[PDB]
Amino acid sequence: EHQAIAKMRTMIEGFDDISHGGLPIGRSTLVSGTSGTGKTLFSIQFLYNGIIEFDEPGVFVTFEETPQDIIKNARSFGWDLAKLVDEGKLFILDASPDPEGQEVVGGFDLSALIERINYAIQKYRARRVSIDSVTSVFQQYDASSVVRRELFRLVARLKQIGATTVMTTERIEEYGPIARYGVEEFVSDNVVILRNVLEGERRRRTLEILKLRGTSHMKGEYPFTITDHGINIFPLGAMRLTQRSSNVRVSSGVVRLDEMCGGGFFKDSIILATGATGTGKTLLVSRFVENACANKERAILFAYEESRAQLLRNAYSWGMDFEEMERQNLLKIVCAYPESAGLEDHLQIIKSEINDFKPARIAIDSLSALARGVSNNAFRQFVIGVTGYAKQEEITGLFTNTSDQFMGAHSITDSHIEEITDTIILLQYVEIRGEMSRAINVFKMRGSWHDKAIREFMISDKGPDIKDSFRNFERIISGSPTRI
Amino acid sequence: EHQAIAKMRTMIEGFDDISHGGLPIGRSTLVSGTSGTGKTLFSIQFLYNGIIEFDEPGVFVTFEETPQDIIKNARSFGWDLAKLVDEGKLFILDASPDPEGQEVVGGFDLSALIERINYAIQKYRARRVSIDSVTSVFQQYDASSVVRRELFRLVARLKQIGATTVMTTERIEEYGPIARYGVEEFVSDNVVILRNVLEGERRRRTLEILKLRGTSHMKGEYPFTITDHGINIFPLGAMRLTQRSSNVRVSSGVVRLDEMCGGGFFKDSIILATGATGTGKTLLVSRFVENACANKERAILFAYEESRAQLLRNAYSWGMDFEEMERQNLLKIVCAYPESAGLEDHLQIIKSEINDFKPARIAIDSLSALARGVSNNAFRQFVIGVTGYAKQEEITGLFTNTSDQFMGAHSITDSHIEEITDTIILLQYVEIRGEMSRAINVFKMRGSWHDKAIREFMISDKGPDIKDSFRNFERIISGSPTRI
Amino acid sequence: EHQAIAKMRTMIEGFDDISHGGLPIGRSTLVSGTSGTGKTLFSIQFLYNGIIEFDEPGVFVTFEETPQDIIKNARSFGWDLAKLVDEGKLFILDASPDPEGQEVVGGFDLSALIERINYAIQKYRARRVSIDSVTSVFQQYDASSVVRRELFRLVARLKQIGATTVMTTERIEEYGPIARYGVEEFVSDNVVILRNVLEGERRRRTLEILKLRGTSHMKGEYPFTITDHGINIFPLGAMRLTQRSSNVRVSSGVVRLDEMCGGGFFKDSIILATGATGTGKTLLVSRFVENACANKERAILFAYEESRAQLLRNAYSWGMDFEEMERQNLLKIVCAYPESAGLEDHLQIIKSEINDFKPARIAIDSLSALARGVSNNAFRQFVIGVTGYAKQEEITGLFTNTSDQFMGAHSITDSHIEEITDTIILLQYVEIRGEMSRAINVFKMRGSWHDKAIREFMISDKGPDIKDSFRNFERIISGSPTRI
Ligand SMILES: Nc1ncnc2c1ncn2[C@@H]1O[C@H](COP(=O)(O)OP(=O)(O)OP(=O)(O)O)[C@@H](O)[C@H]1O
Ligand SMILES: Nc1ncnc2c1ncn2[C@@H]1O[C@H](COP(=O)(O)OP(=O)(O)OP(=O)(O)O)[C@@H](O)[C@H]1O
Ligand SMILES: Nc1ncnc2c1ncn2[C@@H]1O[C@H](COP(=O)(O)OP(=O)(O)OP(=O)(O)O)[C@@H](O)[C@H]1O
Ligand SMILES: Nc1ncnc2c1ncn2[C@@H]1O[C@H](COP(=O)(O)OP(=O)(O)OP(=O)(O)O)[C@@H](O)[C@H]1O
Ligand SMILES: Nc1ncnc2c1ncn2[C@@H]1O[C@H](COP(=O)(O)OP(=O)(O)OP(=O)(O)O)[C@@H](O)[C@H]1O
Ligand SMILES: Nc1ncnc2c1ncn2[C@@H]1O[C@H](COP(=O)(O)OP(=O)(O)OP(=O)(O)O)[C@@H](O)[C@H]1O
Ligand SMILES: [Mg+2]
Ligand SMILES: [Mg+2]
Ligand SMILES: [Mg+2]
Ligand SMILES: [Mg+2]
Ligand SMILES: [Mg+2]
Ligand SMILES: [Mg+2]
Repeated sequence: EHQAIAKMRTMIEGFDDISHGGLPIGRSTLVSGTSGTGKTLFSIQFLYNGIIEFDEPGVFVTFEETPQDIIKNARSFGWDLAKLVDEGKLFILDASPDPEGQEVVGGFDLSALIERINYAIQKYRARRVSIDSVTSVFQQYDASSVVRRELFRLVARLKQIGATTVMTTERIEEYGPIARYGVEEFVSDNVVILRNVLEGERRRRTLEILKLRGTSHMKGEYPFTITDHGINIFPLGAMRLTQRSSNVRVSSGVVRLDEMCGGGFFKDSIILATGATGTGKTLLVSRFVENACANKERAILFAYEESRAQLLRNAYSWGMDFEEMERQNLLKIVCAYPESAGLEDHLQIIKSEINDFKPARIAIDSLSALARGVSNNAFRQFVIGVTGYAKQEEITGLFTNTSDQFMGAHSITDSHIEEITDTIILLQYVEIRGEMSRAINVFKMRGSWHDKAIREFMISDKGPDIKDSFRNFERIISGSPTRI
Repeated sequence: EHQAIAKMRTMIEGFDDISHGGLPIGRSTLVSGTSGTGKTLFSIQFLYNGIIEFDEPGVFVTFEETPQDIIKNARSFGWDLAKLVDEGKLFILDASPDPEGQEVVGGFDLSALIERINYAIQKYRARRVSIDSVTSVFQQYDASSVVRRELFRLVARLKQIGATTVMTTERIEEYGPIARYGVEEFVSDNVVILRNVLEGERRRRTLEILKLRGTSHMKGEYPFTITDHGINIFPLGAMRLTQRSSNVRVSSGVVRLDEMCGGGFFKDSIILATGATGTGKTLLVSRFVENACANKERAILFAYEESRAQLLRNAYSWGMDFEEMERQNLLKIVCAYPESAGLEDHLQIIKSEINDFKPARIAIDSLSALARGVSNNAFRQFVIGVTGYAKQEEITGLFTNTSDQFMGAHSITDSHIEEITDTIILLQYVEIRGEMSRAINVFKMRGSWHDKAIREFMISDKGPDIKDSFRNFERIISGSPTRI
Repeated sequence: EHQAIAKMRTMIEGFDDISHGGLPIGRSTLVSGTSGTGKTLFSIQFLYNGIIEFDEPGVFVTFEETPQDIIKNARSFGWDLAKLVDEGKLFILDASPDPEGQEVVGGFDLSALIERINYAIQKYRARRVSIDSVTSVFQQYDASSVVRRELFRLVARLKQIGATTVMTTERIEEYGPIARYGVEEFVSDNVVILRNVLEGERRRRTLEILKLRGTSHMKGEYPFTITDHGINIFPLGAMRLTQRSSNVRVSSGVVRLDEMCGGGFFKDSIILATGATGTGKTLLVSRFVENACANKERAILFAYEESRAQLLRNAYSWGMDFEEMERQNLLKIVCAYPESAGLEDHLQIIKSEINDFKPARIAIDSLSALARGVSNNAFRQFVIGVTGYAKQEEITGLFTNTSDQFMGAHSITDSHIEEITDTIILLQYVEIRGEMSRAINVFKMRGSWHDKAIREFMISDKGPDIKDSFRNFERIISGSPTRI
């Protein structure tokens, strides 16, 4: 209701939305995690993005890594730090110990380490101080309830100087105490916790802001992924899209399905195709993708069960010839497996492919095939992220979800994601005269009349040939027609 | 049965109902919690609300935060503390250690700290002493079973002075021991525990009063929220409402549904609409909201599965034109997501919107969409709180709950919240001649005759056109009619 | 098989049945618990009830609380201890330490504490010694396996003097070791453990006697409640009732239901009404309660999902006018919530209301509404307690249990409490011609013929008008009749 504290931007994607603007100006920030979770990378990215964008110099204090190894590690990410060192914009301070030395004094070097930082700030005019692996000096020969005074005097001095500070501390566990001694949380005004929790022989990185004194933030754990461009925090917000399309509709690919949907799906929506296995869902996906060749539009395909060669053979058995659209740069196939990578990296891969190719239609084959190992909440998060990222860029997406109970059941989606989609097409098996025929049904719509009827369809050598109706039977969806 | 001890009001909303009047007068109170849970904010709010309301001065003792940082943090909440310091109403005593000093004596400073506090009490005529972060002096260089005497002499001399005291202690765990040494619970006469427990990658703040010597309170854990106005504890009590409305009823929006319900729902009730997905629940919500434009009444809409445009386009496809009601200040759309914030914060958001807009009808779309990740007890608490806040302010509320098992099932609500609502409307699918039609049914009412029949309806380009009946069929609810 | 040891009564209500007569005479008793569970209150009540009833003087030993604070705390319960101190019947000895003193000797003061107790016993002729917070002297500066000798010499000396002793020890956990050092259990001949275990954000107090050397007791945990009159333990025993009523019956309220049950329920029984929601259970409860106005009898009503004014509005919509019975002191309404207090306290509230009002009929609306959060064993204990306490005072009780599966189901009660009740009335939904009609059925009886038939009824503007039968249908209970 009144004025708030000032805070400066770290320019990391996703993090500036979690903390409502960035780290506070003047205070410190504790970034604590297990080994191999991204504590050092956070500090280096926080320095580099501030140097490049706002021309704000910063220093980097080291305690167990030599500067040239840090530059060598950072070179693989793309950014060059030696050039910025030569330009006088970045200064890696070296406090790593000589392997040959003396140990006559335990930890009474902080009073000189402060001055070693302070003069360097006064010659480089730095703004972002970033002490890394600070838990190697104040705890080298000290026990508990002694490091409290050292951390207090350090944070108080960096507040007296008036620069943004980021610290780094190690952990022993994943869900236990936040730091090694359980006392560093009550000193730093900002606590950020990185986790690398392992469940079901799969790793998953998460970020959490525990406490921000004086301001507000997001409470809970938010996943991230260490890609080739650094930390990529995935946010949760879809207030950007303020547009809809009641105007001209894109074609489905089957003229009968367009007639049954009223003239096209929509320009942007989420189409869900469901049913049992062997019913014809991949045919619907292939007809949805191949239609982009008619209007010279770009559409790509995600495969999670098949593999390229088999997809081309099945397409040529239907008369599709995907090599022509592949050669015309109107088609791309990813052809990955659900267990090759974790579920969180699949969203980043899809986002990267969508950004690079810039397509108009996305078809994710077998959305339930990558929903087996993971729990319900992670799959719901993945589905919500995919649907939001497709909806905010006016892309017509079609998904596919096979069911376990093959003959007449209920609960159309076992993962309960039918409420996010816009259109639902119901495929099923209909036992007619002991020959196991199949039928189609437009279950629901979000803006047109959608032809409330049940249509028998077959699979010919060209495509889906939809027949008239089941008008002289009873209880069709239960897999047991009784003619009357 | 006899006279009780006196107690004074902290003027924090929610807390004065839990403790039956406030903290006791003369004794102390221990507020222990994990880092980042609201221990300091409780003390500052307890001082400020007592200064503003009853003109009672108070002191604030600090041990690890400088006074100007505390004033800067408190400025973001709206209240100014520097002005009250200049007015002589508040005194922040400073006992934080100088970073450059001496450590010849561990913690033998309480005999001077009592005099330092008492001299300020005698010069400011304070009533509310509030020692914060007390677990940094008596335990700075002391082991277990030694801090017992220090806390005992602290509480004894603060009771000899005779003022209300609030203490602050840290924790290491969430469900383990109450304090850091497991001994401070047996000294303080009042123990309040703050928790920040994490489950399902979501945080949830709770408050609990463990023991009040001499009086009664509420036993258990009660949730709270740190909003922009401080700690806002949600209580549990609905004895305020002593009014009912057997008189004039508000219209539903559909004249056929009003005829089927007997002339309107009621002035105040809880309407529940249920069924499977794609059945027409959002149409019922839209017709319930749009009817407020006829009588120049204010009504708002909560959306948890759509987003503005998706709602405006669907409304214009039915002939509603929500932009006119938005411009005439008779409609507001929230358009949030269930996973954006936790379930605990949604109740506060709804309460704030209801208080600010002052509407007459509330429509919460998809009450089951925010009941997925959370457990049953939390969702029941949320539903009970929403219904109580709607009922105590004579507001006609309509909710929406989709079911998982889409065809013929039982157990109308999977979360078993059917005993809180007042009206239940049953929407379902009816497989007729293999065209999959839909039907309506007023399942129950709480004061009218409500037309016990099953009516087929369709969705036209204007609204719901309800047809006559299913009089020549059988077992309609089971999703498989057999005509006779 | 032979003579047993003598034991004297503590006159605590509930405790004298668990321990088969009270604490043994001459020995000691250890009462150990967590902070805030009722250890001190047990000692004070044990002294007070022995002073008032048998005129037996007793002493109270303090180690961390001053006597005037103890008197101030005990004054809130109703009893005054200052007058008893002035009468020379009670002596609170003060051994609390001066905040200003010396610590040259750790804990070698027990040899003087023995004489200080012994002189007081010889000056007041006391019988009940009660040492409170004894775990502050022998463990103040002592380690493990050292307090064994101190506790041994203390218990041996109090046995040599020959007086009943009650001790108090603290805990750290809830289900771990019994005492702080795990050694005090093997010294005291009697061990009583108090627990304050927390589950589902709800507290629940239990009492357990671990060991009584030489005699017998009850094994397990027994719940208790700290009310305004002290500790009030609920026991488990129903050997008091030796009466039954095959004679004159009380009316149900509906003359058709009395004819269908054979002329009235009984003078004392347990009536259960079940079915789905919206079926007419509250109407049956209201007709059962309102009938007491005809014979000038007193009956009360418990509501757990209504709101007083709503009950009056629904009653006036049926033609009942509860305000006349409220003004004539023949009606009382509680109007509470199931989540306002725990299930443990609801039995105490019902017992207090029954004792104060002295009614003839009890009607607890929605017995399943307060059976959601709790487990099955706690709800079974609550039902058994309510039914036993209603049966032992010849009170005709009627209950209400809604089912989750609304359509044709089985297992009439999901909590399996159908075997406790005496009569069961089956309410259900019967789909007739697609209009969803309702029907009644007296499922079982315990002493009359009860008219084995299924009767359709409706709800008119006056009351339940029961129609003839379903004699031309089949499979009525399964919710889908087929006429033949
Ligand atoms: N080019 C890269 N692409 C993808 N992941 C990378 C790349 N370079 C490094 N990583 C990953 O980043 C992590 C390295 O993090 P970083 O070295 O910055 O800190 P840390 O290992 O968590 O800290 P500490 O040095 O204290 O153990 C590892 O998980 C590593 O696999
Ligand atoms: N040339 C063909 N002639 C006849 N039927 C064919 C031909 N090619 C494929 N089919 C039919 O296609 C079906 C195989 O399933 P399809 O590849 O269409 O995928 P889907 O069932 O939609 O899903 P998924 O691939 O995930 O199982 C079978 O019913 C098979 O008979
Ligand atoms: N304006 C605000 N709006 C919302 N939440 C806020 C605001 N200001 C602070 N908070 C929250 O309040 C908490 C800060 O609590 P406070 O600093 O009073 O004590 P604490 O952090 O629990 O104690 P300690 O300093 O001992 O760790 C954090 O969770 C922070 O996110
Ligand atoms: N212009 C239209 N013409 C015909 N039918 C329409 C039109 N707009 C919407 N519908 C129908 O509305 C239904 C979509 O559901 P609706 O938006 O009414 O919400 P709901 O089923 O009550 O709930 P939810 O949005 O949670 O799924 C479909 O049956 C669809 O055919
Ligand atoms: N008048 C009262 N009505 C209801 N409950 C009360 C009343 N007075 C006290 N209590 C409750 O009784 C308990 C106090 O117990 P008591 O002070 O006798 O011992 P204790 O707190 O368990 O022991 P210790 O002081 O060693 O921690 C608390 O739970 C308090 O809420
Ligand atoms: N004035 C009235 N006219 C017609 N029917 C009424 C009237 N008042 C109530 N009803 C009927 O009463 C039923 C509502 O349930 P009722 O209040 O009788 O409680 P219940 O079903 O026994 O249980 P509960 O209240 O626990 O759900 C509906 O069937 C409704 O039609
Ligand atoms: Mg590192
Ligand atoms: Mg496939
Ligand atoms: Mg604090
Ligand atoms: Mg909807
Ligand atoms: Mg006590
Ligand atoms: Mg009822």
